[PDB]
Amino acid sequence: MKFTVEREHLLKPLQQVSGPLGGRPTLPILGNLLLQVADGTLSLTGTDLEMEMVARVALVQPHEPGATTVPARKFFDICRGLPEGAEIAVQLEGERMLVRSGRSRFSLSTLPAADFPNLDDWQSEVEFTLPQATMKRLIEATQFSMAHQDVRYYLNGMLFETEGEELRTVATDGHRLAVCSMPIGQSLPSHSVIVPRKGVIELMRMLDGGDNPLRVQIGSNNIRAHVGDFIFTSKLVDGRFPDYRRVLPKNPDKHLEAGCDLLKQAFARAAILSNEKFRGVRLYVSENQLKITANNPEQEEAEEILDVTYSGAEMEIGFNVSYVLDVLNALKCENVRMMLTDSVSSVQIEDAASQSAAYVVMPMRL
Amino acid sequence: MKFTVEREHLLKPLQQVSGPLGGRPTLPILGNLLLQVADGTLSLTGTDLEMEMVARVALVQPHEPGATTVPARKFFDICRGLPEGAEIAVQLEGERMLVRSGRSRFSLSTLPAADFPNLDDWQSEVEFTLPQATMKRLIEATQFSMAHQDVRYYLNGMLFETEGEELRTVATDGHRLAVCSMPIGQSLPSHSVIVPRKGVIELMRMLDGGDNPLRVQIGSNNIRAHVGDFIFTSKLVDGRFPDYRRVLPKNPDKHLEAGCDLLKQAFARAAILSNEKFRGVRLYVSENQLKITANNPEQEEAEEILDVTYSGAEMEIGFNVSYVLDVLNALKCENVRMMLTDSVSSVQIEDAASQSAAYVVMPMRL
Ligand SMILES: CCOc1cc(C[C@H]2SC(=S)N(CC(=O)O)C2=O)c(Br)c(Br)c1O
Ligand SMILES: CCOc1cc(C[C@H]2SC(=S)N(CC(=O)O)C2=O)c(Br)c(Br)c1O
Repeated sequence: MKFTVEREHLLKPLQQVSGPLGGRPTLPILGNLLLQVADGTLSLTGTDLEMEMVARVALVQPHEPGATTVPARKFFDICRGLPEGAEIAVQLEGERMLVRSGRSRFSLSTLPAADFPNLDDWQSEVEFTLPQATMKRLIEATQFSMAHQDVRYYLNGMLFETEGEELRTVATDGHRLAVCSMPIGQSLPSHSVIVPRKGVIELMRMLDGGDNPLRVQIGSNNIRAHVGDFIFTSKLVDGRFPDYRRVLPKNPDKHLEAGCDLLKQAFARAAILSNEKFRGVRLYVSENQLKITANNPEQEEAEEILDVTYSGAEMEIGFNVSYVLDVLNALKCENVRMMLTDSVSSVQIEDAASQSAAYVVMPMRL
Repeated sequence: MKFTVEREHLLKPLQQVSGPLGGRPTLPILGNLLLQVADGTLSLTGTDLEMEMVARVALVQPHEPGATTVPARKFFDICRGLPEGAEIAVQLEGERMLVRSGRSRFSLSTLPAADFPNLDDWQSEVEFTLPQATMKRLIEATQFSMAHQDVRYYLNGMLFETEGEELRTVATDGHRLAVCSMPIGQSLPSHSVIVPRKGVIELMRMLDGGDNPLRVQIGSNNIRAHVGDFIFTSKLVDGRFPDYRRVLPKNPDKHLEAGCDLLKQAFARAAILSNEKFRGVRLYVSENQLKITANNPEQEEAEEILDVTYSGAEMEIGFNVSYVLDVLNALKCENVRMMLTDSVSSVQIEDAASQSAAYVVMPMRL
């Protein structure tokens, strides 16, 4: 195996394939990157067994086929450490991989490429393409609502659902939920899968914000995403997701509208004096006015009064303020709409000018 | 106690006095800020018993004398969280302090001002003024060489020494030393004190950069720095700090000069393959050439060859590469000079064009 490539041509690829790592590398080989030269292309692969990232780099300079694996972080750091514009010559010599550039020489240990975890092939059942910007919007709109390491393991990820020509994402931890739908101009079969939390993060990281479109393939137990010369594959969570449609409040009779910035700031200040652990705050809605209060075990209290658009009956309701702030932070719009029912029902929050995303938060009793 | 002031006038002061406070210290009182209204001035004080920060704010609007203490972080967050241009009205009420602005209202818990830790009075023995920029340079030039939780408590701090018309800082952890001297245009007595690590951090944090002069007063067991309307006071560390004069090599005969960036990047790349805990690298000096090598337990190897200016005898010597990189990272000059004597003695590193600072690093066995 032999190849020579410009440092700048390796940086992005190396950065993208090092992602699968980071976790607890009980197995040494998982700390390595698989390098394969074949048909005039260098392929770099990183994996943690649950997912893998593959990057292909065209070789415009002399090369020889072969494969091996080397310590990921060390190889990446060596390449990044070389000067801008450096030509990196790599050759496999026995049980070591040599990296030479200018008057800098490195000899790295290797592990057989034949021993590198090889994720089995699978068949895609659903496929579609969409702008990177659309995937970014879908994940960013709901990611914060995923559970971390909940016993309800199927919540430690994000639902990706296809229906008609829409692609939708849903995330929930059982107490608050986020859903975002976007039409992608392609007839799709009705299908739903859950992508693991780490997979969602990796998918988001692969979007450079360029024009390169994203091609997605979903199988029975895996999902693959193609962007430019990068291919990310992840196992899917083997479980079923909650009925989010039932979560969305039937027909709320109360409607409140207010500036997103003013509302966020009011809740943020009030939160300061809320219980550090349970974070409860109370809302008092009345004719065109909202009063937010909060108190803690130290008997400290905060009160915010804001002008809002509301003409329904007066009502009081409590909420975990962190859940509310998470939603307002996710909504980068001018005005927000809160749809209420009563003090013992959840609230649905949306951008007042768009129904593309909806947030539902359970109320807190007190 | 009562006062009304523009939010803008409270921002910097609150930030400065909240610094000496950490994540809710052992004693509850230390988590509070002391507020005092007297003679048309609002004074804010924060302390951790070891050091104290006092900020004064002129009160132009109507006020009433008095004192109390309130949760530091909460009061700061409330003020910072209010909108730009907000006016903040504060008044003491029973066991609570009320903060009002617009239609935002807060009631904070209090602790008697009479219980707030009060640093004992002391007498200044050494006094001088100097530009903030000079103090910043003195600290930044040596801070990285201070010890970290060493049992030789005196090494965990920074020596501040006055001699002639110069102020000098010295820092060492017993393995490497850093010394920097700067002229301040004033005749001073020969004196030296040790400022605690935390005190050094706090001192640096109070320096913004403005032409606002820094006034320093040093006592037998205290140091005070006054900048604008901010006064910082800290206890000193009682111990015998080592003499840098006896550490600096005497007429070292082997001088090597090289570009700082090139030398730094060479050591940085070699370091990747050095022992992870011991970090040893070997230097081979010869006519206008430097070779740096590194190897680790798994026999991985790095070699860097650089052109340098050197006409001394050939020699090999080892060093902890982290110590070398720390020095090269602290210097922001174009060229560096390394001065050596033999294989079992320390190296002195300095800006080839300035003797304002000097660094000494102990050698490392093969
Ligand atoms: C009045 C009910 O209100 C809410 C209910 C849920 C989710 C629950 S209900 C339910 S049945 N299952 C199991 C399922 O669907 O498999 C759930 O997980 C959420 Br998240 C929110 Br936010 C609600 O406001
Ligand atoms: C001939 C002496 O040479 C050096 C001495 C030091 C100072 C250290 S060693 C040591 S014992 N103590 C006292 C202590 O035990 O705290 C120190 O402070 C340094 Br850093 C360097 Br680099 C030297 O080359």
